[PDB]
Amino acid sequence: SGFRKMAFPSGKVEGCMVQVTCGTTTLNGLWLDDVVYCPRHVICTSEDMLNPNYEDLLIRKSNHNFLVQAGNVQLRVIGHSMQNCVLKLKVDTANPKTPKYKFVRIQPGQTFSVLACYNGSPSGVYQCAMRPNFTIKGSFLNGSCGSVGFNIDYDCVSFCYMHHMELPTGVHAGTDLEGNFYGPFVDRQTAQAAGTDTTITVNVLAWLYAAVINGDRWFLNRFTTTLNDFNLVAMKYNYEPLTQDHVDILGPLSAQTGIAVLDMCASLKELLQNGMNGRTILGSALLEDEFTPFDVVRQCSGVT
Amino acid sequence: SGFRKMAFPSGKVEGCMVQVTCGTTTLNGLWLDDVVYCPRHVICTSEDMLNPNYEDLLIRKSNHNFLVQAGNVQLRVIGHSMQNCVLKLKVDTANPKTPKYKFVRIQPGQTFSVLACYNGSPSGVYQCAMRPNFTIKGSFLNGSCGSVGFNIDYDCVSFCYMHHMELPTGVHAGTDLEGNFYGPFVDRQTAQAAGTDTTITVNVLAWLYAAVINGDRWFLNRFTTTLNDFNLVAMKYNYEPLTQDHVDILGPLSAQTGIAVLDMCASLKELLQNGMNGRTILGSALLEDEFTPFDVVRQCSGVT
Ligand SMILES: COc1ccccc1OCCNC(=O)c1cc(=O)[nH]c2cc(F)ccc12
Ligand SMILES: COc1ccccc1OCCNC(=O)c1cc(=O)[nH]c2cc(F)ccc12
Repeated sequence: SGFRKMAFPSGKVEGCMVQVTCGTTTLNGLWLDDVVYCPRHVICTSEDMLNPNYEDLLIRKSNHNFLVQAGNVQLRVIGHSMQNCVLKLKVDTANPKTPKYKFVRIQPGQTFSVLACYNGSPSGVYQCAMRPNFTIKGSFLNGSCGSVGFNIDYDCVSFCYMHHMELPTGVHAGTDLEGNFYGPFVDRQTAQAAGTDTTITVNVLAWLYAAVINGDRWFLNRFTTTLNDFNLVAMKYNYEPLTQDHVDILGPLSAQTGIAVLDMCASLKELLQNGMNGRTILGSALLEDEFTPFDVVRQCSGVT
Repeated sequence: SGFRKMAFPSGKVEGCMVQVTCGTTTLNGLWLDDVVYCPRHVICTSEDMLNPNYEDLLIRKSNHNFLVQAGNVQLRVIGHSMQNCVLKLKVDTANPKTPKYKFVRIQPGQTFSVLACYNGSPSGVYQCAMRPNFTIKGSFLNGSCGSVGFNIDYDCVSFCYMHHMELPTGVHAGTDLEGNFYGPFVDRQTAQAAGTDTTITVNVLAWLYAAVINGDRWFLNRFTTTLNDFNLVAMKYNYEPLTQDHVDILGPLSAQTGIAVLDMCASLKELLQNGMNGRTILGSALLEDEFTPFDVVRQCSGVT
């Protein structure tokens, strides 16, 4: 029993973190096989970040300008290339600690663990969600760039995120491991609109199921609703519209608790309309949306 | 910017987790040097747990009865001993992955990361606090016993907790690494009163400083208070009394923000008396007490 914002064990990712320096800028890199991946803004200076011409800045750089250090050992750089907003530095040694891995592009609403790093050294690990507007509400300071987001299935690490920047609004933006930004963001020091965010409805419902499994059931009511009625409430409260695909993913949790998905929607509807009345659910005084149905089943079953 | 319930990177601890089986019971063990530490209830059967006579149960066991497996390799057990509520199984091989480590007994109110494990395999990592009543509000299922709590300073892992049980109330109890339980708990399947818990006042104030550092400042007011006045409010709301030692630990955060400790106490006083009025602080709709002043400075400075 109990429910926590649990991150994946970061061990397999820690063994991949390196420091990358180019000129005066130092950030984090990800060493997998004989390649080191890092944000391309490592080649910029303060005067450049306002509107950098990355093709031009990279042309002034040579392999010997990218200093890559894995703990205390120096890696020899034998190739460099820019793919989208990431740099790929080919090194002469394959990382002996490379786990089985995949590069995946996550969907908005999905979750992942972040291993915050500074100067190539892991500082901490936390779980978060990719917001519907493609931002992440992370915890990152100066030098955190290049820290990565990932999920772990059995022995395989799926890397889904690399950290690039903090928007003026204090929210975070980054890319997949092929250097494509999530959302409309560009790696430039400019005002960037993160559009309207919404609450991840399927995750809130999954968390309500987790609450019931753990004994918090005060919010369960005598009502039911329909997808149409519920979605009118979802619209009013800036919640993502619930689809039959979301109901289908909630199937196993509906089966485990015996609470029909639409009945749980009616509990959520009453909580949106009346609030919590000073009560809590799983130690929270608000509706939590950072746990997917998969996360709930994983935590409630003990998948290692 | 941003503030997250950040756990330490679990890598150094993952390399220590093993599976320990005795008879029909399997749980987790901690392999450090040539010793494996695990909860002594691994030697019990269902009929025993109601009131086990551990001295007697252990006498029926021999070294060859404790099956210890580190991933896929079997460890040879050459000695066994019970120290308080832990068993120490001496093995013939020192763990090659043993990090620099200490065994520490944490104080109530302090925090640590937990690496939840099942069958000797890490499933997830989360940060938590040792409650003032010596329980932890963890996330643990069947087979989680032997999972450990720890803090990391530089390259040194300080182990402070080993998981033993879930009380009928759904809260968690365990020992230090010398097998002494935190609190009045015994490793018996019986009703056990976890006394009155309180909110960790110094941690709430530390979290209010973290909020100010990150831009959430709506709760700052034109008032001040005294330790005496504040403690009358703390008493009424089941908060730990604030002492000059707590004020002293908040010194650096008071210096960084320029907000006097007693002025922050007056903000906390108004929040206790008026509530949040439907607002949030650092994404929370309640007063968070799982971040120490040390945690706040660490996260806000980037200590790796
Ligand atoms: C506006 O800056 C950039 C824009 C596009 C691309 C790159 C940009 O910065 C590169 C450096 N960034 C960091 O090291 C950084 C990341 C972060 O998430 N939080 C921070 C908090 C701080 F107080 C200071 C810095 C950071
Ligand atoms: C009452 O049990 C004991 C009492 C004293 C000592 C040991 C006791 O149990 C030993 C086994 N315990 C677990 O594996 C366990 C731990 C936990 O934190 N959550 C759980 C949730 C479950 F649904 C089932 C089991 C657990």
